[PDB]
Amino acid sequence: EKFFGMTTYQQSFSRPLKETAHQIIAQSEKKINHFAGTNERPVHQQSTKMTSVLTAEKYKNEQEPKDNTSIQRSWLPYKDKALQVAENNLIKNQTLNQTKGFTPFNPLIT
Amino acid sequence: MREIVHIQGGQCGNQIGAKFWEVISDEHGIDPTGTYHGDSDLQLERINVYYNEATGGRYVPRAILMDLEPGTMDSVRAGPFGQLFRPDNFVFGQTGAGNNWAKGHYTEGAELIDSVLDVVRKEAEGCDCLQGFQITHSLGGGTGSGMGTLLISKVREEYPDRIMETFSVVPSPKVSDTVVEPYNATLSVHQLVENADECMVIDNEALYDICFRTLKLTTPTYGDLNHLVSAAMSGVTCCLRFPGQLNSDLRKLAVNLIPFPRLHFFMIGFAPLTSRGSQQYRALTVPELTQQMFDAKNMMCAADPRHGRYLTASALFRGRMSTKEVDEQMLNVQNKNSSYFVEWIPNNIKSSICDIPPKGLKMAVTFVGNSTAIQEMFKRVAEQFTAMFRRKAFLHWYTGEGMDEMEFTEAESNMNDLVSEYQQYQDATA
Amino acid sequence: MHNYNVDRKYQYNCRIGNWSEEWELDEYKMKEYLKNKEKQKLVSTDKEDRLKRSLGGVNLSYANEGLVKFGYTVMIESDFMNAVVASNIWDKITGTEEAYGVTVTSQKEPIVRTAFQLLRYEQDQYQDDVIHYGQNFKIAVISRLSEKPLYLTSSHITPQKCAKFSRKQEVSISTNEGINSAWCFEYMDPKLRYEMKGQPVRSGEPVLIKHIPTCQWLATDNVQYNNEFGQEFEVFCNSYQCHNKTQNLIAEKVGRKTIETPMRNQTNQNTFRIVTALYPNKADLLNKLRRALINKNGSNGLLFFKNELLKQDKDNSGYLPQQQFKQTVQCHGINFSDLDIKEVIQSFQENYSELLIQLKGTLSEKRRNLINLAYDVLAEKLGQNVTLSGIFSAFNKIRHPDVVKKYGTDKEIFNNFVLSWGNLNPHIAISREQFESYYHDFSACVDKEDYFEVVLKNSWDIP
Amino acid sequence: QTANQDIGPKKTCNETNYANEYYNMLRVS
Amino acid sequence: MREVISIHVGQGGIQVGNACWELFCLEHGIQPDGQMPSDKTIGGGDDAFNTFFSETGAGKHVPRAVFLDLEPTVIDEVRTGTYRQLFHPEQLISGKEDAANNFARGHYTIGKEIVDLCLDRIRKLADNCTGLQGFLVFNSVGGGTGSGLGSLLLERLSVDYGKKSKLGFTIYPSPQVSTAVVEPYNSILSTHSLLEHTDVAVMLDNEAIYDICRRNLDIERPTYTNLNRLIAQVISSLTASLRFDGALNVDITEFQTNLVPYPRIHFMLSSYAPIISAEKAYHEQLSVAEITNSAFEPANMMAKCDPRHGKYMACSMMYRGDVVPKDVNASIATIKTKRTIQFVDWCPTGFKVGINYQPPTVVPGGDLAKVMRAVCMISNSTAIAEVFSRLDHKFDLMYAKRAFVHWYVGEGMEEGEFSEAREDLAALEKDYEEVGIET
Amino acid sequence: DDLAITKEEVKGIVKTIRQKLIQKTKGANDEFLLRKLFKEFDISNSGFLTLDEMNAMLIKLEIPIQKRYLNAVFSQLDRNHSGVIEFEEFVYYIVNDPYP
Ligand SMILES: Nc1nc2c(ncn2[C@@H]2O[C@H](COP(=O)(O)OP(=O)(O)OP(=O)(O)O)[C@@H](O)[C@H]2O)c(=O)[nH]1
Ligand SMILES: Nc1nc2c(ncn2[C@@H]2O[C@H](COP(=O)(O)OP(=O)(O)O)[C@@H](O)[C@H]2O)c(=O)[nH]1
Ligand SMILES: [Mg+2]
Repeated sequence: EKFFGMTTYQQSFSRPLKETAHQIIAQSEKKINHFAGTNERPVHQQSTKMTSVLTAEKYKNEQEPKDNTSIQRSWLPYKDKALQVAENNLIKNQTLNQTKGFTPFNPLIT
Repeated sequence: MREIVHIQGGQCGNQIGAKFWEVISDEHGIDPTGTYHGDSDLQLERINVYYNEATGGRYVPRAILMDLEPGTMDSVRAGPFGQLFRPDNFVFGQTGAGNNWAKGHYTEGAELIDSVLDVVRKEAEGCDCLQGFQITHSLGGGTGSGMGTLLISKVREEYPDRIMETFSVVPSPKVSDTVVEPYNATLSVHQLVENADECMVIDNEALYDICFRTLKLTTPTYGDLNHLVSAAMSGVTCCLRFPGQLNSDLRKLAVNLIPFPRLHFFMIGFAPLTSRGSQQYRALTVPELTQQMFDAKNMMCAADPRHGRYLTASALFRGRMSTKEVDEQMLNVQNKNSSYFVEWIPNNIKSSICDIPPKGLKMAVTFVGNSTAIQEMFKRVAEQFTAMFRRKAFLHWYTGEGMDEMEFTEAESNMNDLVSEYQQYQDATA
Repeated sequence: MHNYNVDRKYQYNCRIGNWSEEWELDEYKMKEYLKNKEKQKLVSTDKEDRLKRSLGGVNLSYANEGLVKFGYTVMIESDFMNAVVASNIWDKITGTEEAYGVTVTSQKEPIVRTAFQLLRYEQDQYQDDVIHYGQNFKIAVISRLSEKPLYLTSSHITPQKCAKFSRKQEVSISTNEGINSAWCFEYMDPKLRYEMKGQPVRSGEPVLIKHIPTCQWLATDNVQYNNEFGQEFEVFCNSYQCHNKTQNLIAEKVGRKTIETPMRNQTNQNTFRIVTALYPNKADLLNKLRRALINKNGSNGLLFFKNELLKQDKDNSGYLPQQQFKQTVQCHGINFSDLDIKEVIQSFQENYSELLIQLKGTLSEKRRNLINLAYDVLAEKLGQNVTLSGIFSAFNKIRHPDVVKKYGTDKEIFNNFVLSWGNLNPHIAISREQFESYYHDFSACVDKEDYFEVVLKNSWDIP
Repeated sequence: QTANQDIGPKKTCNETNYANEYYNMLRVS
Repeated sequence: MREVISIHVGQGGIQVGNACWELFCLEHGIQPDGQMPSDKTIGGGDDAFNTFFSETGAGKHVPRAVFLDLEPTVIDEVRTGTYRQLFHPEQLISGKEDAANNFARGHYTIGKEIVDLCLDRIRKLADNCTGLQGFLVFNSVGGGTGSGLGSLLLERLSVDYGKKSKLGFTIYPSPQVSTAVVEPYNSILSTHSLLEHTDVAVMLDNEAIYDICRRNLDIERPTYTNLNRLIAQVISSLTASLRFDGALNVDITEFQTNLVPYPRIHFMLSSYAPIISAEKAYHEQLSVAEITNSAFEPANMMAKCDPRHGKYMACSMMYRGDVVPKDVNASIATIKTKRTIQFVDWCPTGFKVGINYQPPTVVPGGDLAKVMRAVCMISNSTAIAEVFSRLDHKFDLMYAKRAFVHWYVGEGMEEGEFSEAREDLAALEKDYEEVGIET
Repeated sequence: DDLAITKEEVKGIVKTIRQKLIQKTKGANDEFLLRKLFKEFDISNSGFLTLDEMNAMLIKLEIPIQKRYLNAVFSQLDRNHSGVIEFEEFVYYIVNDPYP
């Protein structure tokens, strides 16, 4: 003698069952000065999210000799100007971020 | 939200209705007091499907209950759960039917039908989008069989677009309930294939023999038989009233169940069916349900569904369950017994699902049957009509209120036509 | 080759035929009767509560000097019927405003149902409580009958609203607090009605009650009326003035008489008389509270009851104001009748701090072994010190007893698992000993032995 | 008053003859 | 600057869309509640959310989606689901009456009074976008409202925007396992509508997915919920190349000029790999060579039509992850050498490859296990001729005696339409068999 | 004290409540939704209401009244002086109240 009540949509993702007594109160102060609207993007900033800090390849830095790149791009006549300059970029950016503080889940978003 | 209305006449039609609301009331959490006491919040998102609103917080079901004598209806609300029906919705005369169509259709039937039409229109126009009509009445009785057809003809003309279903109890040859059953019964069946859209007979014979071979209760009462039927309807409108995956409204069944205009008779049954003693020891799993649904005896129609082949059928599986096994079981059954299914219409089994099983069970199925075997009763009903009319027995009262021999030949005329026109598809080969 | 339905049949006790199946249904009905009681819904139990609280006797306060003064208790007796007013807090009238019907009772034995209390309705120049002829007085039922104050009032005649049988002015106990509850007294003999005003009311002297909204005398009559309390009649508002017309204007024109002096007799039906007094288990009760609490929160009902209580009190002294305990039970809404609350309060009257223990009860030594054992696993994983933040993170939502069956979503159980733990600050410290009791209650109401043991084993990874 | 003959309104059946013609012609090509 | 517009109509569509959004939702780092958890600032020189999302001014994002259906139960279901606060409140255009599996009811009587609303909504949404790349349409063809609204919307869409491309993902009935009985009728009328207005469409017949789920995933009791994510993943891979860095980019424009020999032959089938659960994954190879080989396995094809009964026209397979490019040539060279896969005489090269760098992301609580190499192979081949062949046969036999004909004619559709529709397939089937002849 | 709430504003705000409830749903409704607020968040089910949640509710319905007005309205809304309301009486004044 029950009714259950778990719809096919429900079992997949979730059910809210929330908004306790004071919960609505808290959100009231949030909208006090919250104004709905937007400006236009400042342009020259919309662009694809970069993946690797090198050109035409993904900078996979690891111990493994088959995925070092560095251990893989020394066959040239000399010390390839590309990997070394790329590395310092990752290090220097971290220090500058620490000066400001971003921790954007990775140095890439910065 | 595609609400519908219920119109039932005659005590037989009255009895079925009484159980239906109570069972329907429980599923949507309506107590005899009517104050909502549900647990989950899914029990109100479609309360409008079968209930209106009122001041004070009480839900008044939308039903039309009326009969040609006061005694029966004085009892329907006499017991519990009867207080829900609004008094304004009751209409009752003071004459009586007496198991004759003439009195309840032309002389007395006509003199009171006007009031009923007034009541129905008020509610019917109330909804936002009418979704259909469902009528419970008895073709072997006086008030029901006769009054129902006249109301059915009257309503359909005014609303040529909506759909209509029918639940009637054709009389069984083995056990009798009235001697004038053949006359009024046959004269009534001819008046459905012309106006009504869907017909799904129910046989009291199957009710008795089902109770004693599967349920195994010695003393069964009329309470037991009604409960089974009440569930039968409860599954038809299940998808229309709850969420799910593949919803199928009342109309959706028609386009998939009726292949030709004059072939809209169905037979229904309920599964699973298990007695108290066997309450627990069986495995409520998909394979068990599929086998007993098509069983020879589990069906509720006096006809044997293995004496011909099926044209089309659909299943309304209720309650959470896997989808893959549902299709495969349907696929397997359509194969292992091909000879029992018509050949020129491929994939002749429908599927449908809902996300809420009935209270008190984990899996539920409501089958709909459009079988060539349905003609077997018509031979039994028609054949008796011939001999009885041979000697003009009991006829001179039928002619007593303007009812004349013209249509008696005509009315029986179509019944033979329907039976023969129903059989030629059995032997039809592409 | 067993053949059923064998003509003449015995009872299920015998084994003649078809006994395998029908035997159960006798058990099933016995099986079902067990569940009906489990929730307090059997028509047997409530009826007594209807009968008990209604049939409780009352004591009438004596009358000093036969003078009716506000505060005493009087029995309203119908002179024509030789009966008294009766109240029913069960039968309900139909309207937007909730109200109760009233009737007269033949039996003259004072009881709670028939106790009416008088008070001062509106301020007046009068100082002393000596009631005055033609002044406003209001009638209210005893507090014991209903928690909310109850009053009797009426309204003018309408086709929509009419007396159930009398067809006259209708009267019902309601919650109105304005004009409709006012009343005043009139003399019987018309010779002294107008001179009446200014004389003390004498207890037991015949009194006529008039209704300010309509100036319609309340009176009883002889008509059928049926309800649970045996047989009684109806009480309506209507003034039975004599039919014969009395010429006002012609007398009015010459000026012989005045409007104030009445000029028509009244039959005996309007008579009424005020009457004064003739002369000047704990073991079972605690069961209901735990049982009633069970439905509203299932297995974990008890904690929240304690959880709810901790909010009202502040000082932790455990002595909360006795009245202030009454609402808390109401604020949780279990089907626990007001009639039952006072028994608990009077039983321990000097007390929840002592009260809580008795609900905990005594556990079987088997259960304690598993409760303490679980903590051993947690301490090893969490190390020397245990912090609440460890517990919540330690909780394993995935399996649970109800997640597997899909009764509820993990976010449900995970949040629910949290509230019962009270209002402790997250950075407090709790030892294993305290952890012992916290799960003692959980087993307090989870009767099923198997289910309770299921909670511990899977929940905390205890092997 | 009996109407069950199905040995053959005739306008539709003639169309079915035309309908099949194109599909054969497409099939032939 | 570059954005795509989503179109969904039909229980098969409305729900599949209900899934395809979660996969995107989790990948880009926006939680279901609608607020990104900050910690992603610092000039954010990557508009990774534009390809599917649009800025609301401060915080949340409103996805470019239009939800349509003639029934309230499904559409309003999402209104109070876990995604209540994400979709625009008024963007869920919902009807009032069920289609009832009568295509005529969905294309000439009821759909008209709401289609205007649909085209209205598409107008306002599009204006905000500046570089609209094209359209994505998911619809259920073997249903009443699905085909009706889809065919009708497709018609009106072409008459307003023109050269803008549109990719259609239809779900036709399975060979032997299907629900609807009148489905062969209503679906047949669909081909006429979408044969001359949609450039690219992918067969995704249901029956195949069950086999793929059972054969590899080792799950014997699937439900519709688990079927979708496999379909949803294909969307995730197909549209990734726009919104991620890559060594060899692939744009949506390189399908209307890269995988369809002629304007008429524009039907192709899909597939996916690897398909491994969370238990059996780590103990396999999953190298570049292995992943490709399973791609052409016949039984794994998402369409229940053995590709071994025909030739191949052109297949574009997109790589996402960390595939070493020179490994890509390793697989293709061997595949051409084998004999069981045969190509038509006139097409020397029929593969156009791409390489992404963002790994596939697995929705929590699912079946697919975390991996590091994957491929989404699509193929337009003469094999698909069987699927049209099979559906037609089921059609003509039942139409012989006008089964179920009344429900359609009585609603306004001309009785002669069926004559032409079957003529539509006849030409299309005739067209296919002609191309396969060697020159 | 800065000031005492005048009877007008208590009347004025109460005006902003009653009228707007009609705004949602249909005319006959706004009372079933009224029982929704209690029903759609309460473990108690006692039908009793607390001052805070009365603030929480009326904050919900786009009437950003303040705390001080709440104390005056709640004080006048209940007469027993206990600051607790039962929903048989509360709704009765909200809608089926012939005078303002
Ligand atoms: N694989 C898969 N197929 C689905 C799903 N939902 C519906 N379908 C397909 O849709 C067909 C029937 O149409 P539906 O999608 O149910 O609904 P419809 O086509 O819009 O027609 P209506 O239901 O009247 O609105 C079925 O044969 C299924 O094959 C789903 O969730 N998964
Ligand atoms: N199985 C079953 N049949 C019923 C029930 N109530 C009535 N009937 C049928 O109703 C028939 C008698 O109806 P009748 O009085 O002639 O209808 P009327 O002529 O319209 O008044 C009988 O044949 C019964 O079979 C019931 O509860 N169960
Ligand atoms: Mg649909």
